[PDB]
Amino acid sequence: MREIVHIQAGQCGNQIGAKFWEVISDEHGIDPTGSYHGDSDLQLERINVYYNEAAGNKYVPRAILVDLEPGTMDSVRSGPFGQIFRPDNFVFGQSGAGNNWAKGHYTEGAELVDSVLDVVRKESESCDCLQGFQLTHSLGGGTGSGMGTLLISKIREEYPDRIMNTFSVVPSPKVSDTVVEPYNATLSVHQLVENTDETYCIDNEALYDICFRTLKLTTPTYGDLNHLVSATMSGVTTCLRFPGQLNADLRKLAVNMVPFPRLHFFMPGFAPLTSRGSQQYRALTVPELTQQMFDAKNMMAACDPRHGRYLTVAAVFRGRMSMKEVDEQMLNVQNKNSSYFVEWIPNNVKTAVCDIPPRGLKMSATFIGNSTAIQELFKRISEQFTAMFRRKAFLHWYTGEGMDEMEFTEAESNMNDLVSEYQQYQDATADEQGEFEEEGEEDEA
Amino acid sequence: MRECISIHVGQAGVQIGNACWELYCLEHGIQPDGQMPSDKTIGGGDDSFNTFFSETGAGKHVPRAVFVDLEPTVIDEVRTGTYRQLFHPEQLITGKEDAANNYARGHYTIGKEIIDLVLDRIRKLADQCTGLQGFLVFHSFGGGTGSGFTSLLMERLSVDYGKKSKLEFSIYPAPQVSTAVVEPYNSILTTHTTLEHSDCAFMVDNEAIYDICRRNLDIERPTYTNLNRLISQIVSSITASLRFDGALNVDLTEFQTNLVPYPRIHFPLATYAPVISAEKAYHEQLSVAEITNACFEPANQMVKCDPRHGKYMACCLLYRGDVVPKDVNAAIATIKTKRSIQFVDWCPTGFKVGINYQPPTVVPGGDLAKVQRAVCMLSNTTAIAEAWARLDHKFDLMYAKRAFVHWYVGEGMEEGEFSEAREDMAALEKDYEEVGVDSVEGEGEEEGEEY
Ligand SMILES: Nc1nc2c(ncn2[C@@H]2O[C@H](COP(=O)(O)OP(=O)(O)OP(=O)(O)O)[C@@H](O)[C@H]2O)c(=O)[nH]1
Ligand SMILES: Nc1nc2c(ncn2[C@@H]2O[C@H](COP(=O)(O)OP(=O)(O)O)[C@@H](O)[C@H]2O)c(=O)[nH]1
Ligand SMILES: [Mg+2]
Repeated sequence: MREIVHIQAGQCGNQIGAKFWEVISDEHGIDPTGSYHGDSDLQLERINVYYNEAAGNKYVPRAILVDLEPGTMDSVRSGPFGQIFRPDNFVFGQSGAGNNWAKGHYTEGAELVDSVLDVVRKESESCDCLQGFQLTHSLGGGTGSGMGTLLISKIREEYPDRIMNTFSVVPSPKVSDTVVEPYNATLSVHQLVENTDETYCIDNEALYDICFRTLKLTTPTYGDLNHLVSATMSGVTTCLRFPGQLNADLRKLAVNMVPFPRLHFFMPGFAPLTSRGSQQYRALTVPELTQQMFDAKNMMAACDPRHGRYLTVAAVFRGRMSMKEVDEQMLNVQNKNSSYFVEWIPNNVKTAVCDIPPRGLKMSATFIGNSTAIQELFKRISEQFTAMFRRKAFLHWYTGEGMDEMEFTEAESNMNDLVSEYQQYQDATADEQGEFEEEGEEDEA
Repeated sequence: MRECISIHVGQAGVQIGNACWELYCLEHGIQPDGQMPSDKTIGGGDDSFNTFFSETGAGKHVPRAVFVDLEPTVIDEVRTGTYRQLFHPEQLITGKEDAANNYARGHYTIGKEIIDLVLDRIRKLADQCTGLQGFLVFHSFGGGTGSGFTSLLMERLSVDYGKKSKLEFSIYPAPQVSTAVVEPYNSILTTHTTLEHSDCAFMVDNEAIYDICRRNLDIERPTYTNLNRLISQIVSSITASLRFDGALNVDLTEFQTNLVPYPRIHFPLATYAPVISAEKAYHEQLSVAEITNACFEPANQMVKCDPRHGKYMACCLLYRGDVVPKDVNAAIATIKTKRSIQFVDWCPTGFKVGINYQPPTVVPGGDLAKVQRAVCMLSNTTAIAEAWARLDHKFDLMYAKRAFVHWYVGEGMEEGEFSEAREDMAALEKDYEEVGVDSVEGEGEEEGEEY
C-alpha cells in the first residue's frame, strides 16, 4: 500500500544512490536483470515499498537521477545494477552547476526541473499510498545543493502532507573539498529548514574515521564510505518492508525525532562496526549494539555528542531480539548518562525492533540521535559564511546568475537565528523560564 | 555532451600544442593519423572522448584543435610533421606576415586581417558541440602573436559565446631568464585587454620548468621538446574529469567558482607532481602525502616566485590514478595544520579536491617515470604580486625614455594604450594588496582615551 520515492542528485548524491540501490537489491534478492530470485516470501511480498512492478517478472526501482553534468550519470549506467535503472528516470543537463548553488537554483536547474517534476509525478501516480520523499545529495555540491533545494522547495507546494526527508553530505570541520561550501551549505539550509521533515547529517570526516578506527581499514575508499550510508538508509526504512515486534515507519520515526519544526537535523549511527579481527571476539548482543550506538566516535557526524544533550533518540534493532534486553539497555544508558539528555523531554527514547537482519550480519541496530550537539555545524558554517559575504568573496559568480545580496543576508539571518534556537535549548532548564516578578505586602494607610 | 575547444596562439602556443596533442591521442589509443586501432562499438560506445574529438567515416577521429601563427614555418611543421594526418586541414591556419614580437601587428593590422577567418572556423567547431563548455587559448604573454591575437580573439569570443567558460593557458614572465627585449610591453598590453575576459587563467614559467628538468627529472639538456612534454601532463591532469571516470570529477566551470575570490584575481600558478629522474623513481615511496608535500615545496613551483613571499587565498589540488579519499583528506589536513604554510587571515575555506580513476601516462621516447598516481595543483596567492612588481620595474625605465614605442605606433596603436595598460598594473598592484591584508576593522583618527 505504502510506497516511497527516492531522488538522487549531484555527482555525490547519485554515486551514493547507485550503491544504496545495490545494497537494497541485495536485501531483496534482486538480480541485476531487475528480477527477483531471492530467498524469502517477504522480500518479494514487500518489494512494492521501493520498486515499480512491471510485466514479465521485472521490478523497476522507484528512484530518480538528476545532475546538470552528464559525466558521472553515464558512469552509473555502465556500472553495477546500472541497467535496472529506468532510462526515463535519468534527467541530465549539459553544463553542470559548477559547484555554484545559484547556477543550480536560477539558471540550469530552472531550465530542467519541470521535466523532473513530471517524472516525480509519473512516479507519484504509481504509488497507491505515496509515503513521501527520500533524497541523497551533497550540501557542498553545486547541483545537489542548488538544484536539490530548488526541487525540495517545489515539491512542498505540490505534495503538502507527505514527508520530505534528506540524507545530506555536510561540510566537515578539519578539511574542505570545495571552496564555496559555506555559501552552498548556508543557501541550502535556508531552503531545507522550512520545506523538509528530516535532515540526516552525514559527514565524511567521521566516515573516514569510522573506516579507519572501528573497521581497521588502512585506506578507506568511497566504495567503503557509501556502504555505511546505504546500510543506515536501509536501517531507517526497515520497518515498512520488514516486520517485527515494533514497527517504526518513516512517519512514526519523524514524530519522535522533531520536537519543533526546525530542530530536525540528526546524527545517525550504525551498529555493529568491527574489523575482520574484531568480529571473532566481540559478542554480537543487544548490549554491545546499544553501547556502539552511543559510542561518541561511532556517530556519522564529526561532532561530539557529549558537547550537548539529546532532545530525543531513536533505535531500529534488526534480528532476533529480546524485549526486556533492549529496553533495559536503553534504560541503563539513560541512567549512567543522565548528563547527556535534555531534562524537559522525559525518557528520551523511541525503541523499535525488526525480525529480519541485514544480509551478511546476524544482528544490527540503527541509531538516529537528535542532540543539541549539532549546534557545532551551524556555528562553524555561519562564521565561514560571514567570512565570505562580509567581503563579497566568491559572490560575483552567483549574483552573476541573477541572485541578490538580500538573499545571502536572509540565509545568514536564518542560520544565525537557527544556531540561536539550538543554543536556546542547549541545556535549557526543566525549572521555569523568565517573568520572575511578583505581588508585594499590604501597606499602612 | 561536454565539449572543449583549444586555440594554439603564436609560436609558443603552437609548440605547446604539438606536445599536448601527442598525449591527447596517446591516452585513448588514438594513432597519429586519428585512427582508433580497435573499437568495441563501431558507431557508438566508449568513446568517452568525443569531448576532445569529433568522429568521422569509419571511426576516424578529428581533434577539436586550432593552430595559428602568421608564420607558415611553425604551422607547416604541423602539416608536414609526424601528425599531419590527424588534424583538419582548415584548422592549420596561417597569415601572410608574422608579428615581429609585437602587439599592434596583431590587434590592429594583420591579426585583424585573419580574425574573421579564424572566428568562422571556430563557429563551425562550436555549432558541432552539443554541449559546448567553452574554449581555452594557449599563449605566451611575452609573444608577438601571443600578445596580439589572444587579446583580439577574447575580445571576440566573450561577446560571441559570453557565459561559456573563457580560459587562458599562458607562459608567464621569467624573473631572470628572457627571450626578447620587448616582453614587458607584450605582457602588459594583453593584461589590459584580456583580464576583463578570462574567468580563470592558468600560469607556468619556463625558468621554473628548466629548474624542474635540471633538478627533479635530472635532465642535463632541456630542449623546448623536453619542457613542453611536461606541460602536457598539466592539462592532462586538468582535463581528466572530462575524459575518464572516477569518484570526484571537476568540470572546467568549477576551477573558476573555487580559484577566484574576485574577478581580477583569477591567475593561479600551476604545479604538478611527482617529478623524478629514472634513478629517483626506484628509491622514492611516492605515497599521496609525499606527493602533496613536494607539491607545496617552493622550489617545485611552476611559476618561479616562492609562495612564502605571498599568502594563499585559494587552491585546487586534483588527484589522478591510484588515490584514496581518506589519504587525500589526510594530506590536506597536514598542509592545513601547518599554518606556517601561509593563508590569509580571512580564509574560511581554501581548497578544491578531486578524484579521477585513470592514472598518469607518459610519452614514447624518454627515460621517464611511469608512476601509478599524480597531483596537479594551482595556487592562488599574493606571491604573483612579486612578479607584478617586476613588470612595474621593467616597464617604467623603457616607457619613460619612450624606448620602442614607435614600432607599436606604426602598426595601429595609441600612445594612451601603453599608459592605460600600465594604469591597470597600477590598479592590479593594489587589487592584490587589498587582499593580502588581515580582516580587522576600523577607520579614521583618534589620540585620546575612552576609559
Ligand atoms: N614554454 C615555451 N615558451 C616558448 C616556446 N617558444 C617560445 N616561447 C616563449 O614564447 C615567447 C616567444 O614567442 P614569439 O616568438 O613572440 O611568437 P609569436 O607569438 O608567434 O610572435 P610572432 O612569431 O612575432 O608572431 C617568448 O616569451 C618565449 O619565452 C615554447 O615552445 N615553449
Ligand atoms: N560521501 C560521498 N561524497 C561524495 C562522493 N563523491 C562526491 N562526494 C562529495 O560531494 C561533493 C562533490 O559535489 P558534486 O556532487 O561534484 O556537485 P554537484 O554535481 O554539482 O551536485 C564533495 O563534497 C565530495 O566529497 C561519494 O561517493 N560519497
Ligand atoms: Mg608568430
